[PDB]
Amino acid sequence: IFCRKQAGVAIGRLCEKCDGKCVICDSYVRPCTLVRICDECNYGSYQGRCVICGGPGVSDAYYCKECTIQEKDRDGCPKIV
Amino acid sequence: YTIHSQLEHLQSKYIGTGHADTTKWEWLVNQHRDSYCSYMGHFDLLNYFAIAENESKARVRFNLMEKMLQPCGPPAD
Amino acid sequence: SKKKLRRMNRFTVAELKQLVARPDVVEMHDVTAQDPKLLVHLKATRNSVPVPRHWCFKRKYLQGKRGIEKPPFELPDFIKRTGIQEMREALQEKEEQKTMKSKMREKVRPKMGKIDIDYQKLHDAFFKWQTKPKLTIHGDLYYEGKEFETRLKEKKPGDLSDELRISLGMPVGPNAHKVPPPWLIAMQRYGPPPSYPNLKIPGLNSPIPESCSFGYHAGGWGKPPVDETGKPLYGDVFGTIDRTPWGELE
Amino acid sequence: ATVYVGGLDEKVSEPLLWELFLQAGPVVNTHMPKDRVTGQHQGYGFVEFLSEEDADYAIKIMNMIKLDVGANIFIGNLDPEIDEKLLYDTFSAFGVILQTPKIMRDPDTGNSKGYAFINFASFDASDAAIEAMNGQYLCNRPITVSYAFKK
Amino acid sequence: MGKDYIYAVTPLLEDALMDRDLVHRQTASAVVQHMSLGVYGFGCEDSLNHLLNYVWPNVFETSPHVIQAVMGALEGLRVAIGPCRMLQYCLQGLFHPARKVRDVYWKIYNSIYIGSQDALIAHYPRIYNDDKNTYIRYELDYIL
Amino acid sequence: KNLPLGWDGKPIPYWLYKLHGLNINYNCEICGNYTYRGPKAFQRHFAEWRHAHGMRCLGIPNTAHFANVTQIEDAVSLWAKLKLQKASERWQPDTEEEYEDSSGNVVNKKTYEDLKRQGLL
Amino acid sequence: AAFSVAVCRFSNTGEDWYVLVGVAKDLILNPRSVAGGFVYTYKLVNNGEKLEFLHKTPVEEVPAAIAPFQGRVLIGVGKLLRVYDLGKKKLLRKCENKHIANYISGIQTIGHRVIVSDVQESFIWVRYKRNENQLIIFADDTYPRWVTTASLLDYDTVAGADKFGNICVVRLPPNTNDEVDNGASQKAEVIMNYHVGETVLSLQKTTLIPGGSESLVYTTLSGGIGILVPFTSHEDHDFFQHVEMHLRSEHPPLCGRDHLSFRSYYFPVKNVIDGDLCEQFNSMEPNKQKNVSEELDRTPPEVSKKLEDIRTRYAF
Amino acid sequence: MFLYNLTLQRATGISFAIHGNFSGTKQQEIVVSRGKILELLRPDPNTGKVHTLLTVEVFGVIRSLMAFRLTGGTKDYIVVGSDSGRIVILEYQPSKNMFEKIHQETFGKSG
Ligand SMILES: [Zn+2]
Ligand SMILES: [Zn+2]
Ligand SMILES: [Zn+2]
Repeated sequence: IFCRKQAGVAIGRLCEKCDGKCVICDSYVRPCTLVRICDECNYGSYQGRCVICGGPGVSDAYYCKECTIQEKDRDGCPKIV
Repeated sequence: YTIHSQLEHLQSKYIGTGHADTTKWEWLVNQHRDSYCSYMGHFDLLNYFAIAENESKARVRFNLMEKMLQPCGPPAD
Repeated sequence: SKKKLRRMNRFTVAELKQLVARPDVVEMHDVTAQDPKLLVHLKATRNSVPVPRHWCFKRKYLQGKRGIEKPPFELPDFIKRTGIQEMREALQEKEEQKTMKSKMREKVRPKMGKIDIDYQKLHDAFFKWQTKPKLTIHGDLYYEGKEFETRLKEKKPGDLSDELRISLGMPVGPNAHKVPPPWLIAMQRYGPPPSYPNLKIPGLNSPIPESCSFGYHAGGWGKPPVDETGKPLYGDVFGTIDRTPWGELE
Repeated sequence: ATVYVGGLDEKVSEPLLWELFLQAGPVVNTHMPKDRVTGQHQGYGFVEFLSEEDADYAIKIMNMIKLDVGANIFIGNLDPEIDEKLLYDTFSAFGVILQTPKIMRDPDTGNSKGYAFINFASFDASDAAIEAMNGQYLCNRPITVSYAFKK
Repeated sequence: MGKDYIYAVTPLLEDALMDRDLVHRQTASAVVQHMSLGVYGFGCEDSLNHLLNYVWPNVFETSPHVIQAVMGALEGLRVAIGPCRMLQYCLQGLFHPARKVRDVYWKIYNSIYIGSQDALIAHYPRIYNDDKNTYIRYELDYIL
Repeated sequence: KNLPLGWDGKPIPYWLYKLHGLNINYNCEICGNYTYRGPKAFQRHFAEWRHAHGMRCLGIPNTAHFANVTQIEDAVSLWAKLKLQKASERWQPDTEEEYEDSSGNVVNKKTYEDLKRQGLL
Repeated sequence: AAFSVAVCRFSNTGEDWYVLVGVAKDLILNPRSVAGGFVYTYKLVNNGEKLEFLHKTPVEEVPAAIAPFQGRVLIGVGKLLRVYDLGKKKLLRKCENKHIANYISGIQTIGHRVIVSDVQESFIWVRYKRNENQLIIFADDTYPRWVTTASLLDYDTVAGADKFGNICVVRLPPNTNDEVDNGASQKAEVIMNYHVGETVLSLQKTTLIPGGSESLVYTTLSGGIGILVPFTSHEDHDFFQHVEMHLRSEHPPLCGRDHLSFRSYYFPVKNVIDGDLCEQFNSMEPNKQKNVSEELDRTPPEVSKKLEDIRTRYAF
Repeated sequence: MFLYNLTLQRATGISFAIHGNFSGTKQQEIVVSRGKILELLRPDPNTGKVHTLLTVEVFGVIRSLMAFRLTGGTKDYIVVGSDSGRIVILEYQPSKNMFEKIHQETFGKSG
């Protein structure tokens, strides 16, 4: 399930369990570009969380270079809410 | 099927997609509109047409955007 | 019933075949399609690629491959050459003979570096002898049993093989020209094809292949088949620029 | 159209069979639908050349292509220019060959004087083959075949 | 740096795309996906064409993992091989009698369309105009 | 019970018979009003012999273009327009390849050689 | 409306040149419709310093292309590819071929081959067998390409422009059964694919500066002029290959785009390096100039000189 | 074949233009767009000769070009809408003679 309400300028973050993988491609490598999320899945208790685990925002969700070659990173906040 | 809520949201997201029942009319008219939006966007096919007919870029894009409304005949039934 | 009135719109396959501009396409179920004029124009477009066979079938994709026995995959030459396969066969036989106790004994006291295979053998295979396999161009979907027939559509007569020559009685090599095969003999005797014929036999309906020999023993060309007035059986059984590429690497 | 591939060779593959079918004319079908047990060639096959005269002349051409109660036949005026497998296949059109054609050639040289004897399957087989090739067209010296003598 | 071993590996993937099992074809399809995204732009498109021939038949499938890896292989293969080739694979089954085949082809063409909807403008066929509509694009065949 | 044969020559059981749908018969007029049970059977028949013969004697080759056209008047009108198109797209030098005489006026290849070799040109 | 021109001397006559002009009649453009074509021959007199009219043969269509070919002229008139020889009442047709898909906007012909180039499908290789006097197809392309002009690079290779931006080079496979008798028999392959960026309206195989190696000049529709230049050594090739493979990654375009995808807009790139991205190393920044030239482990001198000199030996 | 692509003469035709004080002064600069090119000229008032200061590649299509001034600042930013799914914000550095990317916002797909 996806948020997909369109993108913004607020970076996303990763818990430490979820540390390292891309958001969708589920890679572990060659991350190129930073993730951005929507205000609605940006506010409040959802500030600085794990887009996947829900855990605390510590490490930065990133985008596997394949995902940027196919521009699957131009859709917005992909938060599994 | 919540996948489908999202997927006809996708049909609502991308004007020009299809589904297994889509009609030759919707298909070809959507491709025709897209053709127009790109003749406008790409700065050079505009010169191609401007020069092919003896019109001028304002004339050209005005025609195009008028045609964008019923480009491929009237509707199906 | 409204589907049934559109079903009365559901025209005849001859209706289609006669309407259409390209009739090769028209198939069985084409007609129960909501827009057969489209469907057929599409299927008659250039370069397009038709649906697989097997949407009709009740059996799933290769459950029909189920039955047979199949031989293991065959490596590329340039990888056999580097002699990996024998290393691996040897290690296999070793470790299938060895017993559990000895297995764990080797776990605790390893045979470190039993073998070696040096580099530049590998790096030259992969970077100096790697070569284009056989590929199939746009369109030729693989369907079940397709490999069941190795190759075809060489309707040409001159196409001969060396095992063909050997197991037919004819010669292999530079003599595949000057060797008229045992079928050109009855080509000269009673003819080529009645409605096909567009093939001429070398030494029987074509001229002498390079340095052929006329004579009636084993190893010659015999009587080039001719009429009683002198005109051959067909053709002539006796016999009477700058293609440089512009951008190319040094 | 339909042609009997007789003396159908075991390993002589249907692929090159169809390639010769094409090198003669309309290669439309090459089939030797074999035993349901063996897989190898079953002695008679169907070769369809979709033109009748095509198959006729292709047959005239691909004939002779080199694919104990006395069932041995003497065959003289013999063609010295043959090979073993080709001669065996030609003899076997009317039966099996329980002994390939032993050519009574001189031993001084290795070149024959024109006689042989061949163990076929049946005496009626030697009859039919020796009849169809009595005086008939051998390679260079016309054939002359019949029941064989005993040595 | 797959532009080197793509040739070595193809005859093994074609081997395992001619059936061996569900999981066999699911996995060979994943391999095709990643090869295509690696070899984007280095010209090894004949090899990915060859493997399209073998992957595309699995299009009618049911198992979720299998059809899903197939669809992934076709997005990868879409960037690596271009969207003409794949629109041509997707042409004839858009308007098919059936509905299982209509639906799979419209699923694919949807994903081919979303990404790279703008190339296709030069890849669409020529679809003649009947009586009361206009369907040809005369814009594109002005001479000059 | 009319139950179709198996390899071991027995009835085929009923759910299987229904699957194979033998009940449905196809009137192939080309084949001597032969009529076929089994759909893919029907289809392969179009290249089977009886259809081949039918074609030959119809006066029209067994090329694919008519396969699944089973009525003979349809076949002949189909092959009629097909004939027309083949003759069209043929380039015939007789009517196309055209020759001016010396006199500043033009004819075709045929008429040029005609009056050429019957003593003027 | 005159749309095609060629100067030719038929060999039945001598060195009295004639200009041929295609002149269509009463056209409309967005419907399509025509009245008819006419073939204007002029005798090009005053040693070639004024034309005097000879004849205007009527013909079926807008006669959009004329080509001098082996003592006669090939003419595209819409769907027809007809071979013409000369009279002074009219123009007489010695051959016809009728299989071209839509509309023949180009004819370019080597000593005895023809590369017709229709308006939508492709280049289509056509053969003239003189003794039977036939015009017969043997090899065409596998794509649609709305061509605007093509060029010959050899006996088997043809370069094409395209209305949407692209240039491509298409080559016949090396083994073509030239003489014989979906919709084709055997086809050609594509060996390069480049999205120039603007409509390319004329290619030409040429060398500019004296003794400079050969080249392709392309001249677009927006005031752009350029060249595509071969490589002689996998050392050069691999060099710039890596140069730009890094340049994309660390110095992307300004306007949001990706360079790989912009140059593979319609059909993917194949065997063309972006000299105009490479030549940007100069205007880059010392930090990045370092970083990349150190990946190459050459000095920014080595790179920049190897950049400049490759234009030096081809162009200016 | 293996080819190298070089442009001798840039595209000259003009499609879009804006005028603004793109160097902060009250000497005005003009930013025009060729096809896939952003070129900046400054017209000298003395002779009346326009010097083409900065000619840059952008590898895209400029579909839309509009300058803007912040409420009270002395600079003249550029907003470029091109054929990627992004809006981009540009500025001039005369110190380096180079266009500078302030911000960057994706909103969709390419082409
Ligand atoms: Zn991801
Ligand atoms: Zn949200
Ligand atoms: Zn987490």
